[PDB]
Amino acid sequence: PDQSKAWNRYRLPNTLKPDSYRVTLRPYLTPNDRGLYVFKGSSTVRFTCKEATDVIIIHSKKLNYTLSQGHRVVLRGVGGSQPPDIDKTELVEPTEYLVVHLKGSLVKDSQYEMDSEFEGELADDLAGFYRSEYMEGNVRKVVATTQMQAADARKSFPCFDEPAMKAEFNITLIHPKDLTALSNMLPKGPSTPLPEDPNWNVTEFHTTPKMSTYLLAFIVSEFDYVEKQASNGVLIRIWARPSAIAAGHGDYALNVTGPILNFFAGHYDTPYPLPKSDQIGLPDFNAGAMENWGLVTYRENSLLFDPLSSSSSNKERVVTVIAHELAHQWFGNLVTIEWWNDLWLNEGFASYVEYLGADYAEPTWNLKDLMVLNDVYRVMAVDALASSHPLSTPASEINTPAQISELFDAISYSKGASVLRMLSSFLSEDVFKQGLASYLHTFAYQNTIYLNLWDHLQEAVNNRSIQLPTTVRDIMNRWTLQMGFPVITVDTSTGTLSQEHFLLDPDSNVTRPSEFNYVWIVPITSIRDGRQQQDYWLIDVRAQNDLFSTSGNEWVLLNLNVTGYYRVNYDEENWRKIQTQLQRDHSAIPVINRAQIINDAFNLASAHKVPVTLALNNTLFLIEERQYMPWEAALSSLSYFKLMFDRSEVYGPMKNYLKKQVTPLFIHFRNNTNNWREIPENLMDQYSEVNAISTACSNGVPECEEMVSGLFKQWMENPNNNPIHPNLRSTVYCNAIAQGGEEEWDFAWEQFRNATLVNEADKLRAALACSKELWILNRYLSYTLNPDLIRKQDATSTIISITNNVIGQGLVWDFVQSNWKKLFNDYGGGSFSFSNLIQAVTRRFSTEYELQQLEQFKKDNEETGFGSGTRALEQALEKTKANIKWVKENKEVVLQWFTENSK
Amino acid sequence: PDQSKAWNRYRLPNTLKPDSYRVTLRPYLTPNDRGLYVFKGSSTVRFTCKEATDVIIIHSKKLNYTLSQGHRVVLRGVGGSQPPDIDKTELVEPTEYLVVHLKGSLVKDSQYEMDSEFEGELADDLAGFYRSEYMEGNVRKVVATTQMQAADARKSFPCFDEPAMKAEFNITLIHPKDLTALSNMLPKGPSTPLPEDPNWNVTEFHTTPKMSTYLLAFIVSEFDYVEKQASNGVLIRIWARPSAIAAGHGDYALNVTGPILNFFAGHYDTPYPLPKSDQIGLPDFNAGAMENWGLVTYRENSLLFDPLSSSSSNKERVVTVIAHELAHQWFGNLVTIEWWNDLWLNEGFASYVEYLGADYAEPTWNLKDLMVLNDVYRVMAVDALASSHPLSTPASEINTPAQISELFDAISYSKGASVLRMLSSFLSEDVFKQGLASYLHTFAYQNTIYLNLWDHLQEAVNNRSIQLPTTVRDIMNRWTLQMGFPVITVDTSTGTLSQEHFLLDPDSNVTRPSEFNYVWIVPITSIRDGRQQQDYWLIDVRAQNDLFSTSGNEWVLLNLNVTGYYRVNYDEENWRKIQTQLQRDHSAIPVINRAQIINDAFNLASAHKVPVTLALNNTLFLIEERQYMPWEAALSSLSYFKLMFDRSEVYGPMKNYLKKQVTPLFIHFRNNTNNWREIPENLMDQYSEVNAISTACSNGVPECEEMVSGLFKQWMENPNNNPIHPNLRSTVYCNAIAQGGEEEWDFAWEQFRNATLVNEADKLRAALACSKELWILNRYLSYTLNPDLIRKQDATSTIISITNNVIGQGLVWDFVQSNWKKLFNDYGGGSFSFSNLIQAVTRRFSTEYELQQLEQFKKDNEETGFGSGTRALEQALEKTKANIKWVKENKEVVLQWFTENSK
Ligand SMILES: *[C@@H]1O[C@H](CO)[C@@H](O[C@@H]2O[C@H](CO)[C@@H](O[C@@H]3O[C@H](CO)[C@@H](O)[C@H](O)[C@@H]3O)[C@H](O)[C@H]2NC(C)=O)[C@H](O)[C@H]1NC(C)=O
Ligand SMILES: *[C@@H]1O[C@H](CO)[C@@H](O[C@@H]2O[C@H](CO)[C@@H](O[C@@H]3O[C@H](CO)[C@@H](O)[C@H](O)[C@@H]3O)[C@H](O)[C@H]2NC(C)=O)[C@H](O)[C@H]1NC(C)=O
Ligand SMILES: CC(C)C[C@H](NC(=O)[C@@H](O)[C@H](N)Cc1ccccc1)C(=O)O
Ligand SMILES: CC(C)C[C@H](NC(=O)[C@@H](O)[C@H](N)Cc1ccccc1)C(=O)O
Ligand SMILES: *[C@@H]1O[C@H](CO)[C@@H](O)[C@H](O)[C@H]1NC(C)=O
Ligand SMILES: *[C@@H]1O[C@H](CO)[C@@H](O)[C@H](O)[C@H]1NC(C)=O
Ligand SMILES: *[C@@H]1O[C@H](CO)[C@@H](O)[C@H](O)[C@H]1NC(C)=O
Ligand SMILES: *[C@@H]1O[C@H](CO)[C@@H](O)[C@H](O)[C@H]1NC(C)=O
Ligand SMILES: *[C@@H]1O[C@H](CO)[C@@H](O)[C@H](O)[C@H]1NC(C)=O
Ligand SMILES: *[C@@H]1O[C@H](CO)[C@@H](O)[C@H](O)[C@H]1NC(C)=O
Ligand SMILES: *[C@@H]1O[C@H](CO)[C@@H](O)[C@H](O)[C@H]1NC(C)=O
Ligand SMILES: *[C@@H]1O[C@H](CO)[C@@H](O)[C@H](O)[C@H]1NC(C)=O
Ligand SMILES: [Zn+2]
Ligand SMILES: [Zn+2]
Repeated sequence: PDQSKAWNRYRLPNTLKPDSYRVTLRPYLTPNDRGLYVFKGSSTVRFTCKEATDVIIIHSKKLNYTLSQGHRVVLRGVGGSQPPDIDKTELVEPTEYLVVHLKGSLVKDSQYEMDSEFEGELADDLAGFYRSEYMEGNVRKVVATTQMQAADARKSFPCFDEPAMKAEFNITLIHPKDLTALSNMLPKGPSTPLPEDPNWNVTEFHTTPKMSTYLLAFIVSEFDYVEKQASNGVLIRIWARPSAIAAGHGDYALNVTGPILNFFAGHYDTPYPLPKSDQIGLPDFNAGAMENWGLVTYRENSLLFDPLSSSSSNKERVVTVIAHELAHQWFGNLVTIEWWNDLWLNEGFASYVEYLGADYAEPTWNLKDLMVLNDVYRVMAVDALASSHPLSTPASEINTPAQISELFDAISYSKGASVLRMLSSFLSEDVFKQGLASYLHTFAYQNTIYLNLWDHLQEAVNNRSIQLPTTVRDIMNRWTLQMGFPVITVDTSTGTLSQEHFLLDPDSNVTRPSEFNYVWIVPITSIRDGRQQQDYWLIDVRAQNDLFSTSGNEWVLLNLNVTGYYRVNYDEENWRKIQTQLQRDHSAIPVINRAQIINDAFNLASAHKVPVTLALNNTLFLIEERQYMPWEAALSSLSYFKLMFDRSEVYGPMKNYLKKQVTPLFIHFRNNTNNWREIPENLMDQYSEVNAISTACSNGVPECEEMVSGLFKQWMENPNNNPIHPNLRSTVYCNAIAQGGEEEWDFAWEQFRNATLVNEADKLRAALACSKELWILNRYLSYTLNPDLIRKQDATSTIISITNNVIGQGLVWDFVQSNWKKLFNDYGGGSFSFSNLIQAVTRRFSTEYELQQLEQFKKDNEETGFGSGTRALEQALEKTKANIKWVKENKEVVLQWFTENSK
Repeated sequence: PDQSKAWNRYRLPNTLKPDSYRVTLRPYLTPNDRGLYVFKGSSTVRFTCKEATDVIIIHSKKLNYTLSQGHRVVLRGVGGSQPPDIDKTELVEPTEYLVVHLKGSLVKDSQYEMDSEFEGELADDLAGFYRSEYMEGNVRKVVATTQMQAADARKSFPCFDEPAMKAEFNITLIHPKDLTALSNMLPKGPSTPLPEDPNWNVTEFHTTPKMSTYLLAFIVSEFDYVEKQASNGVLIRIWARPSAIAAGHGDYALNVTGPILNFFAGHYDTPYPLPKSDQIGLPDFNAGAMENWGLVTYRENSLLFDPLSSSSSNKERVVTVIAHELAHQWFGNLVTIEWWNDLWLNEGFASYVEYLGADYAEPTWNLKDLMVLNDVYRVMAVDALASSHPLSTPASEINTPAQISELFDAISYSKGASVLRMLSSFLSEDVFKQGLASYLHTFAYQNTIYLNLWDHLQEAVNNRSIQLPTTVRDIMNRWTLQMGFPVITVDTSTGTLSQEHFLLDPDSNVTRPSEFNYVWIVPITSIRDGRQQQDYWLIDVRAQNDLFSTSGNEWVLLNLNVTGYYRVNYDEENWRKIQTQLQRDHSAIPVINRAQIINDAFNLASAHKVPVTLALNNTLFLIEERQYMPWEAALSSLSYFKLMFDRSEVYGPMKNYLKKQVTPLFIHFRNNTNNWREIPENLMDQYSEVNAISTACSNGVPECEEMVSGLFKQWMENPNNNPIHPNLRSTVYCNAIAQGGEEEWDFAWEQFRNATLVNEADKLRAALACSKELWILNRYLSYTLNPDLIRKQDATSTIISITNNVIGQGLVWDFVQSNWKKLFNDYGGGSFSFSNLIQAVTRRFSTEYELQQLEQFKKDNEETGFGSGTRALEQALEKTKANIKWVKENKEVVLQWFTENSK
């Protein structure tokens, strides 16, 4: 399309800026004659002309307009302005605009109003204003609900749909008189009967604060709720299907929501300004949750909790997701990104601050620690590629909804959180939260870029007379504007340190230039024989300091508790001292640093910076490790080995090794739990237990295989009296299905179809993918695609579980190659992303044959395009090339190591 | 290359014709300095010039010449002829010629001699003069041995290497004095010491009869033998490695060989003319056996037999292969094909006549009957394709060694045998063998084409005043010169019959024209309610006769005992009467016709001539069938269903159905064998038992799974006291490995590596491919390629066993696509063929995705070419296209049928 025309460009003009809107929406929750569920609406937007223009460009997606006064819209003056007549309108589909061509130009610094009347489908597509469905007995319940993030508000009413186009919104919902209407604000006065039809109520809501379009929510349902006024006076309600509320499954959410909201208000010295915060769980929802201001939406598995059937991991998911959503009330809603390229200002903050909130609510769980695994190490895998991207991408590169959706990724979330964790560490949280309070106060009801944050943190540093090697901006720009992270290499003979950009493939091509030269300013903490030393700042590529020199028996480790976003290598002598320490008394090294030593060495090995046997040697001590984290870090790093080797001669010896390493831990838990009758008191110990069972069974410990098959058989014999503790269900179900046959599978499928608890359905859905029978996986694949059997929101998640199974690899890859066009249409756009699927189906690739298929897949589908999976495909090509070389270099030494160390 | 030059054309000129040869060969059975095993030789060929020519074109492959008198060869006169001087010689590699360019022309009807001195590698390539190796303790034994068929005599000495170039051969072998030299004939006088080195003996053999080059054999070994003069005065010796002979493992061969030789000499009224017939078993051999005149070579599994460890199936293999080889002494050696396009004159005859000989030796086994399964139904699968070929291909189409090798296929062997079985049936064997005696007498020491056979059968018909609807030639040309076979469709309402060319795909393109219009002259036998009717000849496309009309309860079946090479369809009413008969008393229908009803209906269903449920309904009675053959025919037809469905939702219900159908038979055998302590007396009942066990275990009968895993465990606990009867070992080993894990696999691999019995090694080698673990199949694939672990002769056989496993499908197909060039070099030419591998890896293909891979595989390797697998690839493309359509048309009805009938 002609790029010279503004209506063919993806960013809105700067010529017009909205002030406020009124919107009336009326969903029809029964099908029409055509069998369509529809909504009808109207809107008036009041806006200011900032520069003279003869066109109104406004977003509109899948809306049909009712003609009024001869055109798609009516344009009126405000405060005496006299707008031109409308010539014609057009709908421009690629850029998603309604374009109003005028017979003259609007006047600079004048206001106007535009009125529209429209209709859209209330589709089951989880996007915009859409329908969710559930059964209560044999009665079909239909719910009208919304998901605007990022660019779907325009699919519900015409609007200037970019996050810096903030406005007040005056919402009216027209709905069946028996159903409750909900929105961001509370109702304004009473609901009144619709004049034309008293079977409907008209419910107007109070005006919203100035806010972004992507945060609006409109819901019509017959949900029930529980409620409690929080200690800061805000009303909290937890809303869900009536049976869930009556069963008490909203009670845990009610226990934690208000207290976390009040905690954040205190911690950041910034009140929550709205009269209420509703939490609502939807049967059909395409994310964990969404932070709509005043009406936070959740999938059921992230909000509801059944103390008798949900696991401790499920409970942890509920409190952390609630905390993340509530964090956004400050970081996202009150203060909002200027544009999506800086998404981490919303998502990095919510991902970090969620742990502070969850830790407040559950102080005995020690959750803050899990950031090392869930954030730092999660994102370092992709951030070690040449095809990663900076935390803050240049704004001019992010234009289309696909490019926007793509940024909701491990960089924006987990690297955002890691960099904030690092910053808080070197500033102290007291100084950090002081700068944040200032940031929030200054930019309340406005939009920010990354520089605005640094300015306010600088203000706090300057007030506290904190001395840093340079300004906050210059330290943090290194971590924000260029991709990747450094490996810091220590020579303990001389006390020298040096840094370089860590790349998993040495022979990979960094094409994105950095004005920072891939050199960082790095805060370095360290310990010497377990005692913390003075902090150090590495400002250059290399330095020397006696802090890093050792003699005699001494060892040093850098990055205490992995507060910093960097990996560490040492000379081989220091590594040997570390390995000696792990054999002598592993408890002398902080638990997070035991995870670090394992995870760093495996990644260093991939990068050819240490021999692979060094990384494998670092797992030897695990035979007597009882802590969750070091085991989890090892299993996560060895996941790569499984992906590379589970179709090869190396796999037997690998499984033999893991069997040996985990057996004493499995036996410890068997004894300590009084033969699986009890679960450990401590949360991390509960997680350690689950990992010991999972690892024991996956790798062939016979006592584990007997245990899980026995428990599952006992359940089959007593379907309504499940004997398996909730914590153990995922792993018992998966391993019992893997060990069993068609009869176990069919039992679990019927339990899934009949499930009344979402946490229970989820565990079964994953377990069913554990079948070793190809014909069963093929049949299951066909079910994942049938929305009457597996909810559309769960289709790609289940397909990923199938491809993770070694027997499902060929099946799913061939399926994806053969069906890309149709798949892309159904689960690749709108509220959906195919990024996770591309990543999962390709991560085993380690052969030229598979690389050629992947290259051909790219070529064959270049025209369809890959939308929000574009970068995942580039990353898959890079990783596959690295994998071919790594397998060639490592397969013999790894086979020999596992063989020689598993006996 | 320039096609105008005779040395660039594949067929020899007709200008020169050999009379006799002397050849001296000296193998060196220890490596030289270069590490090469070599042979050195000399030859003189005496030949007649038939038309004046200035070039001698003679075959030569991988031979290096020692210059003599200034050139590669010396040309001398005979009987006063005066040959021109040699200008120069060249070796032309594609056509495999030594080309001797002369300074003038040879004279028509004059004789000449050409002398050569040469050297070749005694390679481990199983072709020409090659080396075989075995260990006796820690001593490496090296054997020089030969395989000339079809076009490798030229790889041992220069010769006019085409089968109609018959000559006498005077062989001398120079060999270590301690080793025995063997050839076609007996030694001529004593062995004498080599003058230059008395550590070697020189052994000259008597002149051969006039014979073809592909039948020559030269062997040097320290084998031992057992011997017996046969009743026709011919000396028989069975030669093998000393340990096998001492163990008595040559004894069964000695029991059967002479008696079968004498039987054939009597039956065909034609003496075997040579003084001896040696049978020799080689450790390295690329076929079942080879019929060299006077020195028949065998792989060990086809000649040796251990009564304490070989199965009844193994014993049947030995007698039938010996019988096949001995049949060739008449059909192939005494009388020889003019050219390879008429190969069935050798191979069709040996494949049919083998049963007559084996039945003579083992009259209680009823083997002749197995022709229906092993010949008729084996070949009808490929002969129903548009890409099949006639029994007698036009001679001008068969030129290269690849094209020749390709003809050693189910058409030349099994269709050849089926057509001869049909001919014998309509003539009577008395009249058949009378015409054959005449054929053999007339063409002894000469070469024939298919017309020569008809002429001699006609002579017998005319002598006996047999009346046929036309001449033997005109009846049999229909079965010989066009591909395929008819389906005869009966309308029992009206007594009408009609025929059409049977094509598995209706939408497949027959491109090879037939001067016979794909119309046959068909001898039709029939039964009515079990009573045989008068015979009928269908000479036209349609006819009417009251023989084929029924009324009331009567049924008719055509093709009693399937003597004729045709399929039969009926109107649905007659089919229903047949199905009623099978429910009432299945024994009222001859056993071979129970197999026919099943096999025909399944093939008819594929061809869209009956509904698939009709073919499935024909298997219902199997629940009370105890006979081997109908079960085997059903399992063979349902193999297709397994290939189409074992990666689909249909597979569960299919296995459930087979489980139901086989359980009573399995329980019958469990009881009748006194819990597997005994085996049945009757051979077919022994085979029925094995099939019941195999089918029960494959489809999940729990008593079977427990039985096999129990027996295998008992063996592991007592390795030197195997508790599994030899008949049961293949199926017990495979199913125990499938049910087990790494420990069962490793035990069987060590048993394989340590095997001293070839029959035992073979069963283990197949069983190891039954692992359900992808990593284990991948590791095993790597072993198949290592000649130190699996003998080169067994590499592709083992790869085929892996691809037959559903879990091995993707593995092997991806391997074949990725490694075609190297694979083609190693196992695709010379004595090797890749035809079986192409057929096996592609037979599951039923998707557009797989078709596209196959088409791309063809394109990608068009330049490498596909040699003797060319037609198998064309057939795979045709079948894959048919399979995609068949699965689409049948998957729902088949799923429903198996589901509704398995309960
Ligand atoms: C959404 O609802 C809000 C709140 O009711 C509306 O804001 C109100 O708008 C009216 C009319 O513009 C304001 O009164 C006027 O103020 C202007 C100054 O701009 C003055 O010149 C006029 O004489 C008149 O008094 C009123 O103050 C304002 N209320 C608040 C609390 O801001 C808003 O107009 C609605 N937007 C739409 C598109 O319906
Ligand atoms: C292979 O060995 C055979 C058998 O020893 C050789 O056949 C013999 O060849 C000689 C010499 O040609 C024959 O004698 C001659 O016969 C011709 C008639 O063609 C006559 O004109 C001469 O006066 C002379 O007597 C001899 O009959 C023949 N023996 C037999 C049994 O056929 C043959 O030559 C050898 N071939 C080679 C290439 O060494
Ligand atoms: C627990 C949280 C991860 C839940 C919630 N998640 C999200 O907002 C993302 O998953 C987004 N739903 C991802 C996305 C954006 C645009 C188009 C398609 C998909 C959030 O608050 O960030
Ligand atoms: C029991 C018999 C099948 C044994 C024996 N078989 C054969 O001769 C064939 O298998 C041939 N060995 C096939 C062949 C021919 C040319 C090049 C490569 C392979 C035979 O006598 O026909
Ligand atoms: C919008 O109009 C299109 C084109 O006529 C029609 O197909 C579609 O159903 C309409 N949408 C609704 C919700 O009525
Ligand atoms: C919520 O808190 C109440 C009161 O402390 C407690 O009894 C209940 O167990 C809590 N619910 C959950 C799910 O922890
Ligand atoms: C810094 O101190 C000034 C002067 O007291 C105060 O007004 C401001 O709020 C402080 N800023 C921060 C970020 O603490
Ligand atoms: C791993 O440990 C083994 C055994 O102690 C040792 O021989 C080897 O050197 C270690 N690997 C490295 C890279 O240090
Ligand atoms: C034949 O000559 C070629 C070319 O010199 C040589 O490489 C090969 O080894 C020779 N073959 C034998 C058996 O000596
Ligand atoms: C060969 O025949 C002898 C004598 O009849 C018999 O004892 C022996 O069992 C036979 N060998 C085999 C393997 O059948
Ligand atoms: C046919 O009969 C003639 C005359 O007796 C006889 O010479 C010839 O051998 C016979 N041919 C056949 C094929 O039986
Ligand atoms: C197969 O048998 C079923 C059940 O008797 C019958 O309903 C069906 O018609 C049969 N199929 C055919 C093709 O006759
Ligand atoms: Zn978020
Ligand atoms: Zn043969």
